[PDB]
Amino acid sequence: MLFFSFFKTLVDQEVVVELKNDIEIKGTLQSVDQFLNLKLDNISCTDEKKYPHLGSVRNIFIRGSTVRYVYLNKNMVDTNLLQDATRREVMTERK
Amino acid sequence: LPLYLLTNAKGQQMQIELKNGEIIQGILTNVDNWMNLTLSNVTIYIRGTFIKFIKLQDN
Amino acid sequence: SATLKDYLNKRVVIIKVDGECLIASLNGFDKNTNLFITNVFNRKEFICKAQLLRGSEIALVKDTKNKIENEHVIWEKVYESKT
Amino acid sequence: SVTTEFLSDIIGKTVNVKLASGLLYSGRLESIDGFMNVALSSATEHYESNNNKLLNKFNSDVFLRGTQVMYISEQ
Amino acid sequence: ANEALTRNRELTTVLVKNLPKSYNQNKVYKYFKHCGPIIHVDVADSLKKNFRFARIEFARYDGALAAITKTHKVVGQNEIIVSHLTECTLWMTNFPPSYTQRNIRDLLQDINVVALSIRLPSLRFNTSRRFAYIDVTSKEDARYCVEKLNGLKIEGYTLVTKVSNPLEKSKRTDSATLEGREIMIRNLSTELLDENLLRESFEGFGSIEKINIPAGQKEHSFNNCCAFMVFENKDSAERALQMNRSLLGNREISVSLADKKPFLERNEVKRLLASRNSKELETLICLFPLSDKVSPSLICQFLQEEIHINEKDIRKILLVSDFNGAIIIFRDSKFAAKMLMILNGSQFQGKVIRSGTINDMKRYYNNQQ
Amino acid sequence: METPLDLLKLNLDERVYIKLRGARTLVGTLQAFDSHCNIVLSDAVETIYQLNNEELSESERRCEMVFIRGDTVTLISTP
Amino acid sequence: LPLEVIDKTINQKVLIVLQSNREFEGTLVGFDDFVNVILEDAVEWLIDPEDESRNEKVMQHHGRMLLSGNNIAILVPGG
Amino acid sequence: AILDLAKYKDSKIRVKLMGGKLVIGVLKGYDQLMNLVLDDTVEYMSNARKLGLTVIRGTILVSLSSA
RNA sequence: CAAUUUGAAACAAUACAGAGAUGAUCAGCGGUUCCCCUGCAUAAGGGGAACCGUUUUACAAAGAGUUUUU
Ligand SMILES: [K+]
Ligand SMILES: [K+]
Ligand SMILES: [Mg+2]
Ligand SMILES: [Mg+2]
Ligand SMILES: [Mn+2]
Repeated sequence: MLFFSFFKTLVDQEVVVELKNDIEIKGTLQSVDQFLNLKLDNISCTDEKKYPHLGSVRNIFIRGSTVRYVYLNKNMVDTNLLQDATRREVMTERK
Repeated sequence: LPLYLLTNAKGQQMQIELKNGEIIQGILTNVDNWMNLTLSNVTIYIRGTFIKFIKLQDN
Repeated sequence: SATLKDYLNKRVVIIKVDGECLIASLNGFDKNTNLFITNVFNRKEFICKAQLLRGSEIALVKDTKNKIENEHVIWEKVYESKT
Repeated sequence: SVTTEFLSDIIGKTVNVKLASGLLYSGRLESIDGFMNVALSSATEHYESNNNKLLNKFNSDVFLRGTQVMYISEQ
Repeated sequence: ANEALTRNRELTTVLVKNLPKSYNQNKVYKYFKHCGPIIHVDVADSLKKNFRFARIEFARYDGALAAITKTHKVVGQNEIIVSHLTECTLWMTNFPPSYTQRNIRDLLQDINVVALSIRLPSLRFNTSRRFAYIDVTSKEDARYCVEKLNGLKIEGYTLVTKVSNPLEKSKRTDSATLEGREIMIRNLSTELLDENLLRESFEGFGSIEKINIPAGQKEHSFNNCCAFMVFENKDSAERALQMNRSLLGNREISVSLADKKPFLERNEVKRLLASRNSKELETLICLFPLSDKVSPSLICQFLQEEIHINEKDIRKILLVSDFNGAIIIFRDSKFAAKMLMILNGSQFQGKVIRSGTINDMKRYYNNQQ
Repeated sequence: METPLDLLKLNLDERVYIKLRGARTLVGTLQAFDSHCNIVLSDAVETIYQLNNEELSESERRCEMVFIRGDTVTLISTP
Repeated sequence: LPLEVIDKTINQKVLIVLQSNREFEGTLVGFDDFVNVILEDAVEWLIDPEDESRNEKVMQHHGRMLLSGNNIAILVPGG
Repeated sequence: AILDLAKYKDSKIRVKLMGGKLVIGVLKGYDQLMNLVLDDTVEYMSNARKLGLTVIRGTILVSLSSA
């Protein structure tokens, strides 16, 4: 697909994942699959690291369906390639 | 291993909780590839998508 | 690919979609994240030794739903606020 | 096909599209696909009925997720 | 069977000369389909566009017989001529790797020969195959094509053009391996990697035609070296297999019949398709669907000229025709990921192609069935 | 320019407005999307509408580049 | 057979009950493989679980509607 | 399939549905996709209404047992 | 036992005879299923898709345990 390829280009970059349950986890993208499950290494929470449920966990797997946002930096993306790729995918968009 | 752990454990006493919280106990007869669950000795055919989780008994 | 191999037979922290935790050891898993774990307990009493958790209910190895007092009231309030 | 022939013969007509949440969109059906994704021009947004409080008036095309579409009917 | 199926093509193919300018494949079909079931129709303009030719390949010999009774009948105001296509087919090889059917057609246009049909081979079982059969309109024209094109140097390749006759085929320069006469000797030490020693150690098995030692093995002080040895006859290579697991000096060597390239490349693909690894898999992408007639060079030219990829960024290109696709192996996973994105939906040979992982390629194939 | 998704590719690089589950809206420059309506927005601005008792709060976030999972997206239009 | 019954209901009145407390009564025009249903001049009801008298008529539709079979729980021929 | 509905083809069954609704009625027929034809159907909501002859879509069925 | 990484180098001129291509290279033998065509909704024939049994493997070294678009 498309975003699978997008994230595979962002592997080894530091991202912040905000989840549907509102937890935000800053970490390093280590792997991704066709469902956009993410394996983040060396995670650390943002702002409210108040959840001793996490931060001590080395690497987490994230179920793609629980992600709400994945924040990135503009330095990390070729927006020409992203828009162009979308248009090419879009021709192919009735699945 | 989950699915084959259920079909090859064809006969054990198990404790299914359904998504509405509605709990169910019994002995299982057959498991589908979708994890449909046919049971008897009940507190029934259960659609797999309607399972929350299953507490098991043996090992 | 992001598989749960590296996490097999190891103690794990599970966050469920309802927003409840479980500490466990994951013996097996499928491509639908159905967690076959042993020695489960709440993040703090052991619930069972040996259970199948359904992938639909795994959030991460509040709740994920964002239902609200139907929201439409909030949207009309927002509409009239911009009017 | 009877369903796709129906979609074929409402392209361009004014319709009501109710989502699973019960939100209701009225406007001109610019486009619809096999997954019931919808684009509407001159779309109004109400909850349940056009007779209820106005939530949004849109001045360009609005896009709707086919997975959330409950019905589309002629207005 | 090399006279059987040749007598069948000759037997069931007809040439129609002098069809009206307005006659297309559909009208030719409509005119001749009463003669018998037709497998294929090609129509081509004459050199000066005043009339058209047709090649009609009939399902059965009865179709050619019925078709020939239409010779000298009138279509429009054109007196047509219908004949068995015979002694009118060329075989061509060693054209440039990126020549296509259109390119070959332009070669004959350049020496003013109308081409009715250009038939290229399937690369399913051998990715390197490169030759063509061309049916032209007269034996005179075929002899002229040979006269002008046999020996022509084009874009660095000296073309081979023959009047097609499979019975006269040449021995390939690699025929020794095809014939089972080449052994591969493995796990020699550098001390032992010496043609004289190898002739002395193996010539008892039979007359040795040639020894090839891949270069760079002594110079890089390899632990294990390999060598290839060609025997004059297959029996000699077979007996030379005795040396397997035997000692030569202080090295236990392995000796086996040399494998051929298509076998080796296909097992490499099988390894790739069955892989559950990830360092190798994350550096490759798939392109699909592709015709089984498209060779890897043709795909490489597409990557360089349209997509502007540097030649040294491409590690390897392998066909996977069982899924109508090809694998492109790049040098790292980030470039591969970006290429996956850049290539998807691009146009190749006038058709849109997709990129994806192997599973994307497989899914696309299953979904089309 | 045919399915509604295709029409949406006509809005690429233009300012868009997205209504999200959870009384939330976004505005940003549309960089990408797929058929699940997952979207990448650049120069985004999130706005969360909340109920303080009598209700009316409006908090805001800003971000350079943001992936948005399609299943939270309820509608897309222009600002 | 369920589908033979549904086929035999085309051009008759039908009551379509959803997963939620909502139903549409109308003339059945047609349906597809995924049991998406085409209804004619449909009444849309919200249904009160306790008292069928304090049910709420949500809208009177005119013309034809496509009702997605995602949510169709129960089909009652005749309404 | 896994649950043979034929044994239930002339007795009253109880069928739970995805959105919370509970339904009780006599099983008249079914298909491989577990669509059902039920007669004398009563529909309970989460409170009973009588509906008579009905067709339940197999896709929204969540549990089945004898009545 | 398998999977992975390696010792390690695949030479010999690229090509060098059509789906007329092939080494289980995409096989053979034995059996099962499904689809399509013609056909009387027969029979019988044919040509497009999976599957199971089996037949097969230079060496060494390491190392090795209907849920996801709410
Ligand atoms: K070629
Ligand atoms: K076999
Ligand atoms: Mg090597
Ligand atoms: Mg028959
Ligand atoms: Mn070579």
